[PDB]
Amino acid sequence: DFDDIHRKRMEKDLNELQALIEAHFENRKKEEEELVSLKDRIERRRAERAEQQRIRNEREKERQNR
Amino acid sequence: TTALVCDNGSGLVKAGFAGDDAPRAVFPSIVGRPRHQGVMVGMGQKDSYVGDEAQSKRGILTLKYPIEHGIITNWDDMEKIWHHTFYNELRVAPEEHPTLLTEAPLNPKANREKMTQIMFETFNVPAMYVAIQAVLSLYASGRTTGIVLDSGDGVTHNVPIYEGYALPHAIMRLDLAGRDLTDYLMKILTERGYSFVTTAEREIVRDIKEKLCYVALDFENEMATAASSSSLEKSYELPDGQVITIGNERFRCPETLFQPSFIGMESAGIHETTYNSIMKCDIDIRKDLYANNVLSGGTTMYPGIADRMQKEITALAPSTMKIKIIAPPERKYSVWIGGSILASLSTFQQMWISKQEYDEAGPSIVHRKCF
Amino acid sequence: MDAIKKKMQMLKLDKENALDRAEQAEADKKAAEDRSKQLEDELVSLQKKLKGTED
Amino acid sequence: MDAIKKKMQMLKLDKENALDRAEQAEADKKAAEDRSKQLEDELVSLQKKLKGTED
Ligand SMILES: Nc1ncnc2c1ncn2[C@@H]1O[C@H](COP(=O)(O)OP(=O)(O)O)[C@@H](O)[C@H]1O
Ligand SMILES: [Mg+2]
Repeated sequence: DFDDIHRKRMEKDLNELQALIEAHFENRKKEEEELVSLKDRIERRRAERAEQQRIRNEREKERQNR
Repeated sequence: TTALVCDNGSGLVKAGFAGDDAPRAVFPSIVGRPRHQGVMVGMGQKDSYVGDEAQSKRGILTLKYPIEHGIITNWDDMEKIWHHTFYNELRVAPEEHPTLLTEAPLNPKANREKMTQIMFETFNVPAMYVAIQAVLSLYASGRTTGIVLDSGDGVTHNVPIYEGYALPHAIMRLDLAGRDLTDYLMKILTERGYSFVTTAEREIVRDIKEKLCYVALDFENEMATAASSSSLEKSYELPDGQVITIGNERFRCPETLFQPSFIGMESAGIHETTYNSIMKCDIDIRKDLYANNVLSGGTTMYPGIADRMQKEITALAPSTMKIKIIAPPERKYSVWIGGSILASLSTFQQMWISKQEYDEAGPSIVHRKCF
Repeated sequence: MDAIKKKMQMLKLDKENALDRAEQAEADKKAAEDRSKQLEDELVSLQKKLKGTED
Repeated sequence: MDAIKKKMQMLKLDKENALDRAEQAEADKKAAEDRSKQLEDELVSLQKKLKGTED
């Protein structure tokens, strides 16, 4: 007894810390930069949609104005 | 085959196969019948949602715990909980697995006998064994001595053990536990305007207690500080909005543990029943018990309790002895980890209550040599 | 977050173990030095008794 | 961030302080123990010469 405390504690004392650091690094890398880039891409597409909407609205208002 | 280490508890049922690190399925032990009428046809509405399913439909249920203070008050509901645990959370038929239940100290005999009778007749297990909830928590710490304070959610008990020889005359069982703290918190929240009454809102108050409350190192200084500054007021968002702000209710709810006069209980706090439990022991093993005080159970997870308790005991104890409080990070599942370790032992493999033995002596076999 | 708390807990386990070992060693030093000085006093009394016997 | 750095550094400092204090205490314990052994060894011979003197 009291000799399995080493073999159940020291293991996770380093392996768990290193593995969680690895998980945090990979999750941040996968998540944050890709999300910001994708949001910028969607913003550019949204601006293009806004331009298309403005053009169509203006041309239809020009024709229909009677 | 492998053994099933179930642990009924009172508030959270923890179960899993023997030999692992953590319980496989942990879910509240509540059985809630619906209370309204119900107009949709064919919706597939059941008559009783148990376990973690009734913590999601709790808006239209009346949850009721089947275990009040360690003892079991509603046997049909407890049978339903066990059936759910075996068949849906573990999906292993009990006909092929030994079981290791756990029971608080100083409980009524009839409860234990009915438990074994159910396990042998309804579920028809091969062999079951009942163990005291504190010896397991001592197993999990890897010690062999020490006095363990297992403050669960139903009942707080304090079993001292030396060199493997338990001291039956020094067990101090006190019935203040997490549930009474939930009720007291729900009662002092009314001083700001928030009223929780329904049995469903008791769960919300429990969540508030878990996430916000903490044990003060010194009570009077905290009461004075919270009454002048506002650095303590932490806010919390209800399940529908309308955030609430908890002031000095934060450290007044768990203070009831050290002053049970708050909820009208006469007895002394958990800081003084441990010292009394030690002083009943012999004069030559008091140093070891002082040095190996073990904490377990859910309710001992309050942030800052391992320092308050040490300060209190150091105040009570003689100045020469060293007071050390073992507070492992895996406190909540300490009893179940110990249960897994005990069930995995080879020396223990012949202590099970085999079914043929029960057939020969009846349910009263549990009080006999097979304890 | 998640890993940060566990790393803090490891740093705290090291704290408790190191502090406990330091305190225990300090108590050991106190006890051992008291033993040595009491033995030295016994030696002194023996020297004085030898002196009386010589007289 | 800010909190992680200061807390981690303070805790590592606590561990190092406890360790070095324990090492100093154990060194003094070993030295005192050996000196105590010397005191015992000399005291035995002092007793022997005292016994001869008394005879
Ligand atoms: N993190 C926590 N902080 C404060 N209290 C907690 C925490 N987790 C659980 N509790 C309290 O402990 C109780 C669960 O205790 P538990 O050890 O599951 O009891 P049992 O011995 O019946 O298993 C809950 O009702 C809750 O009030
Ligand atoms: Mg328990």
